Amino acid sequence: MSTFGKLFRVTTYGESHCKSVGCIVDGVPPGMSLTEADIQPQLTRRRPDRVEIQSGTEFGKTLGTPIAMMIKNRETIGRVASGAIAEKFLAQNSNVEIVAFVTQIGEIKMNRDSFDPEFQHLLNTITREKVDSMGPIRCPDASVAGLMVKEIEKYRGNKDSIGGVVTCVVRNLPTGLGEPCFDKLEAMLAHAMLSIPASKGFEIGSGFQGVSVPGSKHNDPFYRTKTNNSGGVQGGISNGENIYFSVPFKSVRHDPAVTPRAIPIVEAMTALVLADALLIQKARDFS
Amino acid sequence: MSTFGKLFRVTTYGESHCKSVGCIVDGVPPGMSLTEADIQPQLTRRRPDRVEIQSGTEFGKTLGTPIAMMIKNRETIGRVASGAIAEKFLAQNSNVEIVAFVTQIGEIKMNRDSFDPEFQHLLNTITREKVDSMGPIRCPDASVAGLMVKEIEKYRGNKDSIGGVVTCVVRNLPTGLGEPCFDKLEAMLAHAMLSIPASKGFEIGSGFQGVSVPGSKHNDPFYRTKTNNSGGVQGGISNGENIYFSVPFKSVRHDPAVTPRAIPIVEAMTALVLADALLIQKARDFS
Amino acid sequence: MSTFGKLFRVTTYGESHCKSVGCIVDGVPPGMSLTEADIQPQLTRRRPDRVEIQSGTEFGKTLGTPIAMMIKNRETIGRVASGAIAEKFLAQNSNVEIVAFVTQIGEIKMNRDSFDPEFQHLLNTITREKVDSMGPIRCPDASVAGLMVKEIEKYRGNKDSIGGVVTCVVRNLPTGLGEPCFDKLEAMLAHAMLSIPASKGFEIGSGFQGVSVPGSKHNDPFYRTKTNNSGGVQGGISNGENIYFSVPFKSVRHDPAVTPRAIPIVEAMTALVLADALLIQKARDFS
Amino acid sequence: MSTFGKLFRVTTYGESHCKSVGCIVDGVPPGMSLTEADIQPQLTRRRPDRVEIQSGTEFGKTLGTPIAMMIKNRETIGRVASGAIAEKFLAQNSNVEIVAFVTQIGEIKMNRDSFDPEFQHLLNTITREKVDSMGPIRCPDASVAGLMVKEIEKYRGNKDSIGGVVTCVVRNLPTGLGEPCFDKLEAMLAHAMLSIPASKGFEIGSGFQGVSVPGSKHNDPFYRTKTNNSGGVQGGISNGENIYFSVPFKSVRHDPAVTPRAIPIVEAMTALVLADALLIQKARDFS
Repeated sequence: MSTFGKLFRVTTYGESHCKSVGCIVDGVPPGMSLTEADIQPQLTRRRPDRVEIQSGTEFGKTLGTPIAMMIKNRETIGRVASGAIAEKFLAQNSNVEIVAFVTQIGEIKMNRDSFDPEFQHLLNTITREKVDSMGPIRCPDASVAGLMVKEIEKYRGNKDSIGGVVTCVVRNLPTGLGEPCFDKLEAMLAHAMLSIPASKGFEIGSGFQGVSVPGSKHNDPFYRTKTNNSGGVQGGISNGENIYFSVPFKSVRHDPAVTPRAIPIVEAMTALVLADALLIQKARDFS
Repeated sequence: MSTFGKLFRVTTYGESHCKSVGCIVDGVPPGMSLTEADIQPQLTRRRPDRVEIQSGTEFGKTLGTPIAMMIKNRETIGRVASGAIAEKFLAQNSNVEIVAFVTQIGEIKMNRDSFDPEFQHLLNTITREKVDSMGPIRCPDASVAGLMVKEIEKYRGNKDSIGGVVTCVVRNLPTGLGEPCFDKLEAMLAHAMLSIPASKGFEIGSGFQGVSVPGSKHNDPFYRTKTNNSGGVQGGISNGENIYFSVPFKSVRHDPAVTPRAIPIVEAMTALVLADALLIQKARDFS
Repeated sequence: MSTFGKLFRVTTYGESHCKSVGCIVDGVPPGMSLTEADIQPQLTRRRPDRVEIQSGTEFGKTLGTPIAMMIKNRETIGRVASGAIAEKFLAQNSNVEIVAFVTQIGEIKMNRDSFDPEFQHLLNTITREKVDSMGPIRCPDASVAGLMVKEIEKYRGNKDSIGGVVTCVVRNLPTGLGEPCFDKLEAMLAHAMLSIPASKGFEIGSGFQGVSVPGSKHNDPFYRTKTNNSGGVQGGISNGENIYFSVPFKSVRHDPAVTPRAIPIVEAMTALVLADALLIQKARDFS
Repeated sequence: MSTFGKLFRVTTYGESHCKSVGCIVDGVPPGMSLTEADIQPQLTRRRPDRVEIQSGTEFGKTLGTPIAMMIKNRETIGRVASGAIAEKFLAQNSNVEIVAFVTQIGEIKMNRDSFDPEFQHLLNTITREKVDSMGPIRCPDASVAGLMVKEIEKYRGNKDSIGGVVTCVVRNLPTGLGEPCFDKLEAMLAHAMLSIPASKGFEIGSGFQGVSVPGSKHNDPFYRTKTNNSGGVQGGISNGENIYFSVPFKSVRHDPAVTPRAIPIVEAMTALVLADALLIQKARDFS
């Protein structure tokens, strides 16, 4: 249905032609600074439309009760709005960084080979500000960014559309997140990503491409130190390495800016998943 | 944790070195024929080890209470065991057919282009019996099956391992299955598949490869009638077309038969997902 | 947290001093007539304050998507609002009748002995309209109603308050509702009732008072046909007899109209529980 | 269904005439000492029948994986077994004490008035060992215990049965447990207690009897310091005062030792609820 999460929960609402769209976020801890200004930046980024908090805060801080947010005039705004709260909760209680970006438009692919030190260096350093500095295409590889824009213009000229891939990295994630055997972190992430409109998949770490590479190269300490081929999970829980994953989107009514526009949704869904996982993990760290 | 499902539920248990492994299946309807013989075939297929029902049946039929199954001496047997029940429930109350098979070992790829009429014809006709007739490699494409076996033998010679992709088709699925906006059928499937040990991904329909193909070709009525490019879902619910999806597996302790051995787990997880979805859909078909 | 239900779900929001209060109702079937006028009657009854539907309907009918409702300026309105939807869903798909009423204020008790044919006759015939015809006290027993009003006035004179008991009957409930062993119908009802502010308990059927009566009298076919002593449940599922139960409320800031004002909340919570149970039961009636 | 709990979870199985009965307990923290000897005492107490741990431990300690327990030859053993784990988890991580006892058999009532200093003193001091020292009747009030035994013998002579009330106290509970607005601690407890076979109710603190007492006496600081009239909850969360509640049981096949035999089930259900609540509360204490 339209509730997501176990302890950090969002319930959404809203169709195209209705009075409002929004969500209710439940399980946010009391005492955290939160106003509309913490939420608008990511909502503005949905174009490479306002938001008022109805409840759950007082004098700029959260009460620990349900936080309803509404925007006047299905729709993914509630996801992005709720993810902005998750993101702040994670920034404070961890310095987690979540950055998504375009790695494919149509036939044009950024190299994102998990064994490639340059790709790894990009995962280590990329930031939202850098992603946005590229223009609306939001691909931080200048050897292909302009070819992607041209692909988009080829299809726009033909009154056609084409899909792409969004890749996301998460840094500074604590160890132990995820809940085997069925709610392993990668499974919670996949569930999240496949729910996004026009998503057709999910892969983590070495993914589909690493099927071509022998196990020895995935695991050996040198290949020149070993890369992050797991995408930050072992046995279904975070190992403190970077999480990275990719999601393909379909274009089709035509787009064809589906892919760059999907960055904040991917980021939001990631934050919701990681905020839930962090709460669940603190439940049993105590115990 | 180790419970999967909402209305058709399985809770599993078991490590490598413990007294037994098993599961409890909850939400099976009363009155269905079920004995150990309905469960053994798929468990035997885990090699290209017994099982006794502890509860939930009487005189060969289900009571509607929890069905505990145990096998003396984490482990995925409980998944396969519970999936055999799901599969029978779906066969009776639908004629659903679920068939998984190998489409990649290492560098060797079966063509599985969603726009290719031959691939579509294979999705329409493939059966378990045909999959198993190929040998342990379980790839029903003789142009590549023997090259896959040779890839496996190359890596076995090197005391190495290598991964692969399992592709799964579901036929005769009723319309309306899946629960938007967050428990869309493809999201329930992805969650299921990413929980399988050594899984690194999930894609449905046109997937990652269809990112290279314009929207016009995905959607036009002719390309020669339109193929199943969605993989059987629209707006997150089944449309009565074939469901098909693929999952990549890592090899690494080395294998390298991880991929063909994963077929029954993929089938089992698929059946659990579809049995749950079918129950949830009947809840509101009534209403 | 602030979500209630499994398949018929409500998530609520709202504190005393916030911009609005409301809820999101998820799992309502498509095609049912619903506008604000179906919701106002029960909300008006919270005094022995408006409501606008934000989403989930079109041209007076439900879409099957989340129905957000909001009232400008914790709070129990969202419960009552969502329960009005549940109630309509149950009236249509069953002719279920839910009627709550006051049976105790302070020291003044209406006789509600399960073995008493008059009490049983009242359970069989009582209606909301009859309950409200009594005045704000909402106790349909004139031998005690006026003594209850006088009790209230005694305590109001003393700038004090006092509690009471609300009793609720449900008629025409289909058989098979409830989900043993842990979500038995009486357990779902108890969970619901103990969540209401100022509730201190829950009892069904013969309850606390029937502890004094031997088993033979509970079960014998004559005592003059056997009464409904179970309160409509056997083995945790509805048996098609009347459901009846009682809830005590505390008075304390003072009231002392807590008890009569709680009638619509009790009715609403009952409807939410029974609408969920009915959906879950149809899930496996099919199967 | 037959799963109970959110983070501390038990799934049970077993009918009268099946191969075994048992449960799977999920969410127990790793590193805790646990063997069969921690579980047998409470199971023996089910008579005023063995148990083997199948999984989840190694070298006498918990692994953090699912703990399956089985007893060869519905049934409530799995509840009691799982509750023994919950109880140990709570004893270690809190010094919580849970003590249940008989307060009514048939017409014979122990005084349990919340305003009565003697009742309060008993809640403060009662222990299991003291409860069991009374004989199988398990009522620690000698002014009525022998009258209760005689009531039981009156009905046993008549080949009849009669019910009773079990009262339970919890001491040293940390503050903040429970999850408003719908999973308030008293609602989680009520849900738990109404699921026990033959349970017909639940009341906490002043309960049904305190409906007769004005609000001033419930709340005033002196009445001689104020008693615990809330039963240890305010706004649906624990306030660090003693929790106490009572549950009525029906006798009917006849018993009539249903009531004293129900003590360990009540204790077990209490422990499961409080272990879950404690985990959920630690989730957001962190945050």
